[PDB]
This record gives sequence, C-alpha cells and structure tokens, in this order.
Amino acid sequence: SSQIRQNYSTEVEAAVNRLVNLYLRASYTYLSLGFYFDRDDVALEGVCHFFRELAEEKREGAERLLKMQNQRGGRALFQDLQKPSQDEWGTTLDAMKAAIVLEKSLNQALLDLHALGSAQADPHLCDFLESHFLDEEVKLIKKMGDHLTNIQRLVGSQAGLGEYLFERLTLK
Amino acid sequence: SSQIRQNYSTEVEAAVNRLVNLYLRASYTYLSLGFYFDRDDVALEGVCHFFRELAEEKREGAERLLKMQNQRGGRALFQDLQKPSQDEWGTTLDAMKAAIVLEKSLNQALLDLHALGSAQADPHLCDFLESHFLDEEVKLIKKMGDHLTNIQRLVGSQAGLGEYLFERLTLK
Amino acid sequence: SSQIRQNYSTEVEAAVNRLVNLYLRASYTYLSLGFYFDRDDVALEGVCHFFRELAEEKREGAERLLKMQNQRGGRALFQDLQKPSQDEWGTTLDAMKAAIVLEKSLNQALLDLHALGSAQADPHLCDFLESHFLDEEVKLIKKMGDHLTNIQRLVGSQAGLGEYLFERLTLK
Amino acid sequence: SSQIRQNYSTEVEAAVNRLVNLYLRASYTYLSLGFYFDRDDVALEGVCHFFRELAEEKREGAERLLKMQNQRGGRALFQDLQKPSQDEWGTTLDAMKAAIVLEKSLNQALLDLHALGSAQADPHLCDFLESHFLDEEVKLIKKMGDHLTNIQRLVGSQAGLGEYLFERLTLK
Ligand SMILES: [Cl-]
Ligand SMILES: [Cl-]
Ligand SMILES: [Cl-]
Ligand SMILES: [Cl-]
Ligand SMILES: [Cl-]
Ligand SMILES: [Cl-]
Ligand SMILES: [Cl-]
Ligand SMILES: [Cl-]
Ligand SMILES: [Cl-]
Ligand SMILES: [Cl-]
Ligand SMILES: [Cl-]
Ligand SMILES: [Cl-]
Ligand SMILES: [Pt+2]
Ligand SMILES: [Pt+2]
Ligand SMILES: [Pt+2]
Ligand SMILES: [Pt+2]
Ligand SMILES: [Pt+2]
Ligand SMILES: [Pt+2]
Ligand SMILES: [Pt+2]
Ligand SMILES: [Pt+2]
Ligand SMILES: [Pt+2]
Ligand SMILES: [Pt+2]
Ligand SMILES: [Pt+2]
Ligand SMILES: [Pt+2]
Ligand SMILES: [Pt+2]
Ligand SMILES: [Pt+2]
Ligand SMILES: [Pt+2]
Ligand SMILES: [Pt+2]
Ligand SMILES: [Pt+2]
Ligand SMILES: [Pt+2]
Ligand SMILES: [Pt+2]
Ligand SMILES: [Pt+2]
Repeated sequence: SSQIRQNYSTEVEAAVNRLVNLYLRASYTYLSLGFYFDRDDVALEGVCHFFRELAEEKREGAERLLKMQNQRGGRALFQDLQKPSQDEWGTTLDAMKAAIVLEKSLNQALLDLHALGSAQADPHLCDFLESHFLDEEVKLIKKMGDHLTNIQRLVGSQAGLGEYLFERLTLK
Repeated sequence: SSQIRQNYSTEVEAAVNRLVNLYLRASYTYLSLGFYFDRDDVALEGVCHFFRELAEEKREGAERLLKMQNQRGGRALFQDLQKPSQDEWGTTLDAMKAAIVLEKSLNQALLDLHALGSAQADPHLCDFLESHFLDEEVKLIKKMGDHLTNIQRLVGSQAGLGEYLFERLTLK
Repeated sequence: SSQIRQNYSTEVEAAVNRLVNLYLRASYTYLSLGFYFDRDDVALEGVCHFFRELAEEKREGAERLLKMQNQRGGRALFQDLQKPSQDEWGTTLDAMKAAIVLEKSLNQALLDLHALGSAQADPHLCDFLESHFLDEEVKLIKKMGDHLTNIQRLVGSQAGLGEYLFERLTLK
Repeated sequence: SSQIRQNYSTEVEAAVNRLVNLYLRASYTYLSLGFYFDRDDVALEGVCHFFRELAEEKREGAERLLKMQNQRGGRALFQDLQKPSQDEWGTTLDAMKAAIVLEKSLNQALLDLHALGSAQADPHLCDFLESHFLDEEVKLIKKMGDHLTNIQRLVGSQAGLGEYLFERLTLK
C-alpha cells in the first residue's frame, strides 16, 4: 500500500517484524546476563562487560531492521518482549553456552528469512542480510566457540581459579 | 541475604525491579514512536530523532536502576515487556500528548518509590532518585509541555504547515 | 568472443546495454527537471539543485555499468536517448511524483536484470547490482517518498507558501 | 552559642564528633592493615596499597566532617583513638572480611546520624551526608563484596596461588 513499496512481500514484512522481536529479546537476555555477572556474589566484571556490549549490538541490529522495514515501505509492528529464559545464569561456562544457543537461534532466523527472500525474489533483502547480519553472526559464534573452549579448558580442574583467570586475561 | 546488603528492604528491592520494567517499557514505546515518524507516509525526521533519543535515555535509566540494585545487594528480576499502547501514533500533537502521559506515569512511579524509601528510612535510595531521576523528569516534562503548547499554537489553523514548521524549526 | 569473457551471457550483455540507456535517459530527465526549476518564473533553486545532483548520480550509474560491461568482456552499444517525457514539470509535487515513477522504473529494470543474472547463474553480476545499485535505489526512493509526504502536507492549503517553505527548509 | 549557628542541635553536634572519631579510628585500622601486607613475610603490595588508599579516604572523611562542624557553628571535640582490633590480619580474605565489617559499621553510623538529622529537622545535615558519604560507602561496600567473592573463588583450592593472583591481577 505504501507509495514507495516495490517487490516487498507481506511474508517478508511480517518475518522482519518477527526478527526485530527476536533481536530485542536477545538484547534483553544479554542485559540480564550482564547484570547477573555484576552481582556482588558473582563479580566477574569482564563477563558483565562482554554481555552488556552484546545487549547493545543486538538492540542496534533491531534498529537496523526497523530502518530497513521503513525504507522498503513496510510497517513496523511491535509485540510483547518475552523475559529471558533464566533469572540466574550459573557459571561463565553455563552463560557462554546459553549465549551460543541464543546466537545460533538468531542465525537460524536470519537464514530462514534469507531463504524466504530468495523464494520471494527479493534481492535487496538478501543483500541487506548478507551485508549487515550473516557475517557478523558467523564471527560472533566463532568467538563464543573459542571462549567456550577456553573456559572448559580452564575449569576442568580448579573451576574457581579458571573462571577468574579467563575473566582477567581474555575478557578484561 | 547478600554479604553487602544493609538497610535495603524487600519492598524497595521489588519496587526497583518494577521501575526497571516501567523504564524499559517506556524505552520500547519511544522506539515505536520514533520509527512511526520515520515512515515514508509520516516523514518527520526531527520528531523521529526526538523520540529515538528518549528511547536511549529511558534505557539508560533502567541500566542505572539495575546498577544501583546490584550496589545495594538486591537481585534484579526481569519480567515480560508489554508492547506499546498504540501501533500508530497520529500527529505530532497526538504523539507529544502520549509522551507527556508516559512521562507523568514514570514520574508518579518515582514519587511512589521515593515515598516508600522514606517510609523504610532508606536515605541512599532517596538520594539516588533525587540525584539521577526526579530533576531529569521535571525538566523533560517541562520541555514536553513547552512543545505541546507550540504544536497546538501551530496546528490551530493550517495543521500540515504547522507540523512541518515545528519539526523544521524546533526539533531539527 | 573476448579473451577475458567468462560466464557472461549475451542476454546479460544486452540487458546491461539497455540499462545504460535507461540510466542516461534518467540523467537527461533530471537535467530537464533541474533547469525547469531554474526558470525565472519557477525559481526554486533548492529543487533545481536536487534534480541536478540526481542527473549527475544517474550519469555516474551509467558509467559504472559501462565499466563493468568492459570488465566482463562485453561490448558497449549505445542507442539514441529519448527526450524526457515533459517539457514543463508543473509544481514541486508534480515533479517529485514524476521522479519517484522514474526511480521505480529504474529499480524495476535493476530487479529484472538481477533475476536474469540469477537465471543465467552469474553471481558477479548479482553482486555488482547488490553492491552499487539496489541499496542506492531503495534509499533514494525512500527519500523521495518522504519528500512527497512533506510537500503534500505543505500544499494542502497555501500551496505557494508551502512550496517556498519546502524548498527553503528541506532542500536548500 | 555561635553567632552563625542556626537549626543545629546539640545532639547532632555530638554525633558529628563521634562520627569523626569513628572515621579516624577506621583510618588507623586501614594504616595497620596496609603495613601488615607490607611485611616481608606477607608481601602483597597491591593489598598494602588498597588499604593505605582507604586510610587516606577515611582521614579525608573525618576532615570533611570537621569542616562541616565548623561551618554550622558546632565545636569539634576530639577523643582518644582506640587502636585497631588486631595486630595481625591473617590472609587477604580475612583482611577483606574485617574491612567490610568496618565499612558496614561506618555506614550504620552514617544512617543513624541521618535518622537523627531527620528527627531534628536538619536538612543541611541530611544533604551533606547524602552528597559526600552515603553513596561513597555503598560504592565501597559493593567493591569490597566483589573482592571477597573473587578472593573466596580463588582460595577454595590453591590458597597461596589464588592470593598471589588476586593481588597481581585485581589489586595491582
Ligand atoms: Cl505480498
Ligand atoms: Cl564495569
Ligand atoms: Cl516468557
Ligand atoms: Cl525487608
Ligand atoms: Cl535521521
Ligand atoms: Cl500489552
Ligand atoms: Cl550466451
Ligand atoms: Cl544554484
Ligand atoms: Cl521520445
Ligand atoms: Cl539542641
Ligand atoms: Cl608500594
Ligand atoms: Cl582498644
Ligand atoms: Pt564495562
Ligand atoms: Pt569493551
Ligand atoms: Pt541471497
Ligand atoms: Pt548497508
Ligand atoms: Pt552493517
Ligand atoms: Pt537523528
Ligand atoms: Pt539530537
Ligand atoms: Pt527523601
Ligand atoms: Pt550518583
Ligand atoms: Pt545522574
Ligand atoms: Pt546548486
Ligand atoms: Pt547539494
Ligand atoms: Pt542474486
Ligand atoms: Pt564494487
Ligand atoms: Pt558503489
Ligand atoms: Pt602503593
Ligand atoms: Pt592506587
Ligand atoms: Pt534525609
Ligand atoms: Pt558538598
Ligand atoms: Pt563529596
């Protein structure tokens, strides 16, 4: 219906709105992860900073999707944001595992939207995702994987010491 | 139960968590307001920028409350974020009226928490709100009031022209 | 037949030549639009400057397509350039409507060439269009849409005043 | 009796003098803690520096209280300073626990004086404490809590190694 809208399906428009919800949900999860690591009885500030930065990045991702939605003449529709899956996130290992699962879920949503765009013959959409989201997700998942490996190596024996050292020497 | 917690009631802890929810809800409302004014069929970029900046400020407010919650040995608890009250926000006048109602609701929540802190004899809480929230809200509400007055003066006659001029000469 | 040519169909080569013609035609239309707004009896210099800049951008687009045609070992073939569709372009509203129709026609030609490249399995072509044309067109069409909305809002009542203000406060 | 004194009760004046004694006692405790960690058979210089800085901060606190006492037309009265509670402070964990207990005792004295000021309707006093003492104490107690958590995590196994690493990588 927009004067500008061209080659932009209702199916893609709706999936973009869903993806915005997913990115904002992810941002909210990272906010909870960050503040958990800032608790006085957890106290791993490099971990808190890692997750707070991710909270920012996912919010930024949502805003880029909303910008794009408006550029194509789609209509942003916001839904309720579901609270994060946990109130307490365990150890740095637990938290990093939860983060990689979240990232893989966002990546899968990106890949699903890419496939939809390809089926709807919407190359602007495909370029947009390739240019601003797909590579960023692959890089982030690789970093997280690297972190998991390092954390697991450290907490095999002397879990406390290992968690401290990872925060001090990798994250901080 | 925290090793650090001192003079910090369960009632205040819970009300802080509720206030975080309110600020994040407000931020989400301002995100929707901003992107509405960025629609091709609305196209008032100074208005979009005004509301996007407010979205940032309310998120920052929530983060300051969460920082404080952890400093006092309280435990952050996140809930679902309710979607904004509207999908479409009407004219700049409608939007500014919706914003002032939202701000007044946040202000009332601040005043209610202040009164609770006073009843619980929690001066750190009272100082915190006075120092970082109460004055900021009064300033913002005054600015919004000033904007409403200017918008109403402009759209009495020639509503379209007036909306354009307010965006160009006040907001931009 | 070129020593360099690889995976570059005759169908794509020909469509590239047609697209060059379309971009040069568009540039010529924008030259006519610009000089119309520079007439002493029209005299909207911000509008003239807007369209003259677009004339440059479309010429640049044509030159990028010709560069690419030579990089792939295709052969540039020039045709006659049809004169613009009008000698006089009416108001700023009329002109902006004519511009968005032109841009949408260029966008459709880009999307058609993209689909051809996809059918001919020519990813260099698809990347080229994605990287240098598709996003630029979406951005431009969005800007034009925003302008139309602003012009329409202004000329509902007091058409003359509104046209002056849009030129002074948006375009200039 | 002072020419300047206004709305400044004898009860507050006396409690201010007691608080000065408490801050100077605290400073003296931190001096003993610092020099203990500088012993050749303890030798944790980051710990020594942490506590020596706190000794300075508490002396500064006392001096601010004495300044204020004179600004309100009260009369400073000094008492004997009791020696610190220990001659030897054990491990970094023991020492940090002793420090947080001391800080909580100072915080409680601040809160008690705040309540007295509120009962005596002395807002200059309440502002003074809020502005210069209450927030500083909450921040310090949170930091100490964070340190305790980190030290405990480190000395669960390999107590010696953990104490070294905390001094090197957090305190130094
Ligand atoms: Cl559709
Ligand atoms: Cl930090
Ligand atoms: Cl849920
Ligand atoms: Cl309680
Ligand atoms: Cl903008
Ligand atoms: Cl709702
Ligand atoms: Cl061929
Ligand atoms: Cl000029
Ligand atoms: Cl013709
Ligand atoms: Cl008295
Ligand atoms: Cl030293
Ligand atoms: Cl003694
Ligand atoms: Pt940080
Ligand atoms: Pt960082
Ligand atoms: Pt694709
Ligand atoms: Pt881009
Ligand atoms: Pt990007
Ligand atoms: Pt902006
Ligand atoms: Pt701004
Ligand atoms: Pt108060
Ligand atoms: Pt503050
Ligand atoms: Pt502040
Ligand atoms: Pt110009
Ligand atoms: Pt220009
Ligand atoms: Pt493609
Ligand atoms: Pt390129
Ligand atoms: Pt380019
Ligand atoms: Pt030192
Ligand atoms: Pt220092
Ligand atoms: Pt007070
Ligand atoms: Pt002061
Ligand atoms: Pt101060």
